[PDB]
Amino acid sequence: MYHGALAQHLDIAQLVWYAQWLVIWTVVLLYLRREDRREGYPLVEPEDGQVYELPYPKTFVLPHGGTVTVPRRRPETRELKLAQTDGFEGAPLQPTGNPLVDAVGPASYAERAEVVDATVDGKAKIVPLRVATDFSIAEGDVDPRGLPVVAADGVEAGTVTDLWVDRSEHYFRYLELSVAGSARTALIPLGFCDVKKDKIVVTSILSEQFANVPRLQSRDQITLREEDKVSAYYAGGLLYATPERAESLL
Amino acid sequence: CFEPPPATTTQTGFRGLSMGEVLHPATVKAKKERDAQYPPALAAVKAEGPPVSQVYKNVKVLGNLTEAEFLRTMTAITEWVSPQEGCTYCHDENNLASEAKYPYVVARRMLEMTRAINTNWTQHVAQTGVTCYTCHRGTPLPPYVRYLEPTLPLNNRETPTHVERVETRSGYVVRLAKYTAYSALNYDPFTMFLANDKRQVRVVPQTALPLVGVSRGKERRPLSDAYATFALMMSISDSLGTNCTFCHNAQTFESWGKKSTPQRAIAWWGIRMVRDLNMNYLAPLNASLPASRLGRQGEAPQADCRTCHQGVTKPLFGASRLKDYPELGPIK
Amino acid sequence: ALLSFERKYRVRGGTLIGGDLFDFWVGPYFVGFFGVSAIFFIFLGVSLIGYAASQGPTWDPFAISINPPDLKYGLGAAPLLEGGFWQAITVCALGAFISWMLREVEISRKLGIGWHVPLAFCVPIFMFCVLQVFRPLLLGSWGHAFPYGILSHLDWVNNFGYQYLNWHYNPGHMSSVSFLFVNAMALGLHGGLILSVANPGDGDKVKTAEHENQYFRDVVGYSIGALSIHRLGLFLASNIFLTGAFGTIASGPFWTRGWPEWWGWWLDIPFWS
Amino acid sequence: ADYQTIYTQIQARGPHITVSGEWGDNDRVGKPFYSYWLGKIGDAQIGPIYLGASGIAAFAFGSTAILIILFNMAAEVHFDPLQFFRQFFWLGLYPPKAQYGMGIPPLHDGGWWLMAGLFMTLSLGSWWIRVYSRARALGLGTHIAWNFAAAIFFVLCIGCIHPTLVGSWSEGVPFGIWPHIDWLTAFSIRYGNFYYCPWHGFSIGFAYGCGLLFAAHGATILAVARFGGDREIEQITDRGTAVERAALFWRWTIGFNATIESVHRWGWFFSLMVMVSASVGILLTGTFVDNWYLWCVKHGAAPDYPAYLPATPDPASLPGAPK
Ligand code: BCB
Ligand code: BCB
Ligand code: BCB
Ligand SMILES: C/C=C1/c2cc3[nH]c4c(c3C)C(=O)[C@H](C(=O)OC)c4c3nc(cc4[nH]c(cc(n2)[C@@H]1C)c(C(C)=O)c4C)[C@@H](C)[C@@H]3CCC(=O)OC/C=C(\C)CCC[C@H](C)CCC[C@H](C)CCCC(C)C
Ligand SMILES: CC(C)=CCC/C(C)=C/CC/C(C)=C\CC/C(C)=C/CC/C(C)=C/CC/C(C)=C/CC/C(C)=C/CC/C(C)=C/CC/C(C)=C/CC1=C(C)C(=O)c2ccccc2C1=O
Ligand code: HEC
Ligand code: HEC
Ligand code: HEC
Ligand code: HEC
Ligand SMILES: CC(C)=CCC/C(C)=C/C=C/C(C)=C/C=C/C(C)=C/C=C\C=C(C)\C=C\C=C(/C)CC/C=C(/C)CCCC(C)C
Ligand SMILES: COC1=C(OC)C(=O)C(CC=C(C)C)=C(C)C1=O
Ligand SMILES: COC1=C(OC)C(=O)C(CC=C(C)C)=C(C)C1=O
Ligand SMILES: CCCCCCCCCCCC[N+](C)(C)[O-]
Ligand SMILES: CCCCCCCCCCCC[N+](C)(C)[O-]
Ligand SMILES: CCCCCCCCCCCC[N+](C)(C)[O-]
Ligand SMILES: CCCCCCCCCCCC[N+](C)(C)[O-]
Ligand SMILES: [Fe+2]
Repeated sequence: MYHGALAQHLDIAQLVWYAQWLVIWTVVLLYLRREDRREGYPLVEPEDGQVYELPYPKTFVLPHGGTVTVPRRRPETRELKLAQTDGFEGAPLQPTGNPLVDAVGPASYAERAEVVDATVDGKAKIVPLRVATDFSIAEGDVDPRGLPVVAADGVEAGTVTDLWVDRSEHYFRYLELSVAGSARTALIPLGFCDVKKDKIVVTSILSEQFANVPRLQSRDQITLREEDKVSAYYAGGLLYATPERAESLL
Repeated sequence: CFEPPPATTTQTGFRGLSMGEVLHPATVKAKKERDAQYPPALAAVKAEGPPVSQVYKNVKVLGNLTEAEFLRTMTAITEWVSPQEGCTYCHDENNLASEAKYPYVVARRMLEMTRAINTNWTQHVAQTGVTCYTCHRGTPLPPYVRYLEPTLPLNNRETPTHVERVETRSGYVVRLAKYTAYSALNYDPFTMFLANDKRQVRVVPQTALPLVGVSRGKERRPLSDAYATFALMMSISDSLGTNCTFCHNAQTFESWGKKSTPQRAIAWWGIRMVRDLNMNYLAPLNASLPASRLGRQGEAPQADCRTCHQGVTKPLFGASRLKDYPELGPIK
Repeated sequence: ALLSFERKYRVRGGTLIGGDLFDFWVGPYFVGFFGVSAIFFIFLGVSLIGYAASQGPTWDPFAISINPPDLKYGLGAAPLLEGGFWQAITVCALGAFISWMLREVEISRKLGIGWHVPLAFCVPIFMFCVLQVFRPLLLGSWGHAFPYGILSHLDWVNNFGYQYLNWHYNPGHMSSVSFLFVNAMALGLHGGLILSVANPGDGDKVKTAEHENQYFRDVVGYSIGALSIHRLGLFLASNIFLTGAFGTIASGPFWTRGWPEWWGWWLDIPFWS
Repeated sequence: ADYQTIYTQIQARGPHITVSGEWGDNDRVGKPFYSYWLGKIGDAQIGPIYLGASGIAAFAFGSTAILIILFNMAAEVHFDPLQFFRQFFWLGLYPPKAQYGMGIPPLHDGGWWLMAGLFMTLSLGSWWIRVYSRARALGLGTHIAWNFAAAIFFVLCIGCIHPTLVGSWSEGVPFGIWPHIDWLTAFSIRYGNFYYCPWHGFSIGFAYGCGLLFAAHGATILAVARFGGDREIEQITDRGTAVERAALFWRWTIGFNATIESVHRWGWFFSLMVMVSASVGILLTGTFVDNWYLWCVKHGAAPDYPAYLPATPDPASLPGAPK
């Protein structure tokens, strides 16, 4: 006789093979793929399948008050300055105006909360060093304050005046500069800055395009939606800073 | 640290299975040059006169040879076993019938063993056969022999370091490792599998499910057996200068038919041949050898695959003297 | 048809090749020139596998095996049923993988994001080329490459390892395995940490970046940080193959003995021998 | 290029942060110090570390296991220090070589191995209490502890549960660098080729899948670092353009996508299933399957190939063959 042998010439490992696949597909399809649909659903083009593919809503209790429930209905009724290039359903859209100012394509921001991101103790998380006075630049690294910002056309776009630090993670996230000839201040994410000893090089936008970088409501704090608006404007320049950039690279 | 390309590769299994030899041309050349030192066959002599069983006083194995044929055998034996020492290694120069020197009676047993290999083990040595040279390579002590504990260097013509010496306890794990292709396997496959026929090399079940009555508790061979068979296989591989796929499709080490090469069956016959040589011809020589030749348990030096093969899949790359010295076998 | 936030991103542009010609979607999928070339190579390669398998002994999906030529064909073409289907499928596979990678670059460019994903995907494509092209080139025959079969590719991996007696002692393999294990462990740590902050349980409050760093500072005395764990994960996963490739290429072309004996560089130093 | 995704161009320094836990704040020890070169690719702050009863017990139990192993390794080179250093990778503490079944073996043939395994297990259990209890103390879910428990359970499967199920301590993993590696081949040989164990295949598919997912997720978050995608907790509670773009990159590439929260569930699940699949395969091996290759032949899955050199009949089964 044999250990594991069952009737009908079945054996135990053979049964566990079918059971393991049942467990894997149940977790992948009924649990994980439904967790994948807590954002962006229902899709836009009420069918039974739109209900079957969603998980039951979950509610996050937020650390500084209030709650967030997902999935929930989030229609984007914001007017998009875009037109169809063709009647085909999968045809791309094209900007009808200035896509950086209109915030479409890679210049799009998300409708995040107009709330200042907070530290664990409830203070503004992302703030300039003129406010975060116990924070400093590490010895050995460039102090960019006073350096020129040189844009993708090689023209000086302005002068760096401060750094915005993340007080929760001990990490700089933006530079702030005065925009040359435009009587205004602007933030730029440090991921768009090539920090050199004598200049900050920015290849995402041309010098003239710094004039329309999204402006903050307040001088020493920034909201989550404003961070999205500022970051998206420079990302938009990767595709739109010149007419050539949207076209085939090769 | 590394071996410069190109590598020589052969195919020993169906295409797409990565089966075959992988060889470094400079190492193959160096081994062919060493093995090519095999002395040429001596000029043939016509059989004339009476058998030496009538002419000489103490001939017990080669008595059917005529005097010229027999003295040609003694010249070949001296070339193969004691060319530096000469005829007087085995003989009293004033009485060639005297057995007073110990190598004389050992040589007579070796003449019987060599004729037994070429007559009784053709399943292994085929019509290539062996002579005294296959093992001895021109010295009375063969360069690659085994005792009942691992010894270094593998080639006893090289001077040992203090830590290689069998008495230095701190060097034991290295003596074991250099006998199993540098593995850490904590088993001596010579004493376990080749000194005698007490153990089974096969360790893999021949059924998909565990048979009730052999698969629980003390019914089972301990997993140590599988490590020990792996150690034997590392040793055999290094002893023949080859790798597992010269004999096995590793898809199923335990299967024969299309899953093994013809060389694996010849290797199987070689395990039985080596056990016969050790149990019935070599181990019993501790009563005939001087104490200086014996290992620390009083054992005579014995043979493994390397004793003949010395790093090559056919000893001496297939060189033969079988037709040149028919007195060494096969014997009708 | 579209995610609720997706329409604003579906703009024209970002291609490397082709411009507006293939710049469109089919359902959720972006097409582009490399979507068209990817589908071409996938259709050809699967069709060749199906026809090669129809001429073999079995339709069982685990047992089907399409194999390279005998070593004696060297780097030349082989007859279709003696290695040539395998040769044609290998070219379609490489075309499909590289098309997939360059299509990811066009999708990244349209979205205004970094090209880090297609760059990371070059690593498994490179390892496929080490196994199927560069090592076979160095040994002089396409027949050293692995066969296309769900279980038969494992028989090739198996025999390849034992051609060097014990492949576990290959130093490039030791590095590759160590990166495989620490990457799988780190992904469980990272996924678990983020989930533990967002899902404390029992109606408790979601926690903070400060809590994330405090957890590992307490458990192991150091926290690498939220951006840096993603750079570390990419580094650990990539080095599974970037270090493993050295162990694979060395076996045959730069080492023909067993791998345990390679460590004689350390073990056989005269001072302690 | 986004140079921030390669290294931190300008490092920040500020007062060290301490988040109070429900208990144990007074068991943190060390003055934190800062490495400028570590700060290029990670947080510059090293320390302080939490002590606590669970972690001190883990170090006591684990140091005892390590001293038992090292003393037995030292005995293998007759306590010669130069040979200990030279031969170290080859040295090991082994389970019983003789078959005693489940009988407690003598110290010189398996007993010291069993003691080292007991103290390692106690060390693993004590560290698990630390991993679990630090999360509860800081108000976090216990997701890391449950992943760690599957990894500990696999170690228990190859160390003592499989040995107990077949009834032999000889089957346990040796302690040592090369010796624990040699066991992998002894075990695969004994059970008919682990490439033919479906649960070895599942564990590998999930382990390679962890390589794919962490390469893919790490590169995705670096690709959206300009939008703050690394601030994943607030991207979960308030979706930003970072994770809208991450999701559309994958939707447009493979036809479907995750959320910034659910991709961490995928990664956590793939990691867990490496250890869960491996444990199931070890629990079935020897208990209910003796030769995995022959089990795949029995169920019709194993590939077969033509002969290249002639097929070779087993000489042991030929007429007149010796034993
Ligand atoms: C007896 C023989 C053995 C062996 C033989 C072996 C060899 C010969 C090699 C490895 C290698 C490797 N081994 Mg080792 N091994 C490993 C682990 C590892 C891997 C980390 C590593 C790299 C694998 C690889 O190249 O994938 C390659 C994967 C690729 C190329 C995937 C490409 C993906 C492609 C781009 C896209 C495919 C798309 C699909 C077709 C699309 C499908 C469509 C659907 C999805 C829509 C472990 C953990 C163990 C253990 C625990 O024992 C082990 C034991 C063994 N290995 C044995 C000792 N192993 C390799 C190595 O690096 O060695 C140093 C190697 O060459
Ligand atoms: C150097 C060592 C290598 C190795 C060693 C290895 C081992 C030891 C094992 C696998 C296993 C696996 N391998 Mg193999 N492998 C595979 C594919 C696979 C799968 C059949 C399976 C699960 C892998 C997985 O989940 O990965 C992670 C990827 C995930 C989770 C995404 C899904 C991928 C999808 C499952 C792949 C499907 C591939 C298709 C079946 C084949 C192509 C279909 C075409 C015709 C449309 C591909 C496509 C390639 C390529 C393109 O090079 C490759 C190369 C290699 N593997 C190397 C030769 N692999 C395991 C198995 O179960 O084999 C039967 C197993 O045990
Ligand atoms: C010739 C022999 C081979 C073999 C033998 C083998 C065995 C015997 C086993 C595997 C297993 C597995 N193998 Mg396989 N293997 C694998 C890959 C895999 C792994 C995915 C998997 C799980 C093991 C693991 O993750 O350990 C890494 C993780 C571990 C060990 C968990 C440790 C967690 C622990 C908490 C850490 C604690 C550390 C302590 C602090 C240390 C301090 C201790 C002190 C106190 C003393 C690959 C990719 C390949 C390839 C490419 O060829 C391969 C080929 C081979 N394997 C050959 C066929 N393999 C396992 C399996 O899946 O079986 C079904 C298994 O048992
Ligand atoms: C070290 C870093 C690693 C890494 C990283 C990343 N990995 C990525 C990405 C990144 C970053 C992506 O961005 C990309 C992706 O989109 O993810 C969702 C991707 C992908 N990783 C796949 C498979 C995968 N990753 C593996 C390993 C690693 N990933 C390692 C660990 C392994 C194994 C076995 O290890 C597998 C099997 C696909 C799912 C997907 C390619 C789709 C494709 O290319 O479509 C185009 C091609 C097809 C859809 C099919 C082509 C069919 C050909 C013509 C005919 C078949 C020929 C074939 C040779 C036959 C083989 C038979 C087989 C039995 C032997
Ligand atoms: C005869 C034949 C075969 C030929 C026909 C060929 C054929 C299929 C063509 C049809 C023609 C079609 C439909 C149109 C052409 C357009 C086109 C190019 C279509 C492509 C079709 C195609 C080949 C599809 C295959 C897609 C494919 C390779 C899927 C593989 C999916 C797998 C297995 C992924 C493995 C990784 C995995 C476990 C991921 C799950 C978790 C996910 C989704 C991670 C992605 C992800 C990550 C990683 C984040 O970090 C993240 C962060 C924040 C938000 C979101 C995400 C996020 O979604
Ligand atoms: C040991 C390896 C030997 C060497 C070297 C030489 N001889 Fe030998 N001799 C040896 C044996 C075992 C025997 C007996 C063979 C048998 O069939 O029993 C012999 C015998 C002789 C004889 C016969 C003596 C007699 O009985 O009258 C002679 C004349 C002889 N051997 C000659 C000889 C010569 C000339 C040698 C050098 C070329 C020589 N022997 C070397 C063992 C060994
Ligand atoms: C491998 C299977 C061998 C063959 C073929 C021959 N010999 Fe041998 N010989 C072998 C061993 C393992 C030993 C023991 C080690 C030792 O040196 O004692 C020997 C020994 C001898 C001796 C004694 C050497 C000595 O101790 O001084 C002699 C004289 C001898 N063998 C002779 C001899 C002859 C004449 C052979 C051909 C007929 C022959 N040997 C073949 C291994 C092997
Ligand atoms: C021919 C010279 C071989 C080489 C090279 C390798 N092996 Fe081998 N193997 C060979 C034989 C003749 C036998 C049977 C021995 C007997 O007395 O029956 C074996 C056996 C094995 C086994 C056990 C098979 C079983 O049925 O249980 C294993 C697991 C094995 N061999 C593995 C193995 C390895 C890993 C090798 C390279 C290191 C290797 N073998 C080489 C012949 C030959
Ligand atoms: C001297 C008495 C030998 C010992 C000890 C071992 N082998 Fe051998 N082997 C010997 C000969 C004379 C031959 C014939 C060579 C020829 O030209 O045909 C062989 C052959 C083999 C082979 C076949 C090689 C091939 O055909 O390519 C194998 C695989 C082999 N031998 C293996 C082997 C093993 C495993 C041994 C130890 C157990 C062993 N041999 C010992 C001579 C002698
Ligand atoms: C009846 C019951 C109650 C009693 C049973 C006792 C019991 C629970 C036994 C359990 C035994 C177990 C789980 C054994 C598991 C053993 C395993 C998996 C060993 C695996 C690998 C071990 C290795 C690689 C050990 C290496 C050790 C050394 C190099 C020496 C130690 C030195 C060190 C610095 C330790 C660091 C470890 C490593 C990173 C090198
Ligand atoms: C959320 O981000 C993460 C960290 O930073 C806060 C970590 O330190 C760690 C711990 C990693 C190390 C190398 C200490 C992990 C796993 C992580 O996911
Ligand atoms: C004494 O411990 C050992 C080392 O530490 C100094 C090694 O570097 C090495 C060599 C290994 C590497 C990876 C350099 C070995 C073999 C070793 O045993
Ligand atoms: C408009 C999207 C938000 C509405 C809330 C989510 C709908 C409830 C889904 C219930 C279905 C759950 N489940 C698992 C049973 O399918
Ligand atoms: C599995 C081994 C268990 C041995 C006990 C080790 C000490 C445990 C200390 C418990 C600490 C309880 N605490 C503080 C988390 O509440
Ligand atoms: C990693 C090893 C994977 C081997 C899987 C073997 C599965 C055997 C049971 C199902 C086989 C089904 N069948 C007959 C169509 O092959
Ligand atoms: C062997 C490991 C198995 C891992 C499971 C595979 C995960 C990929 C599943 C993707 C399914 C996609 N979709 C949209 C059909 O749900
Ligand atoms: Fe993440």
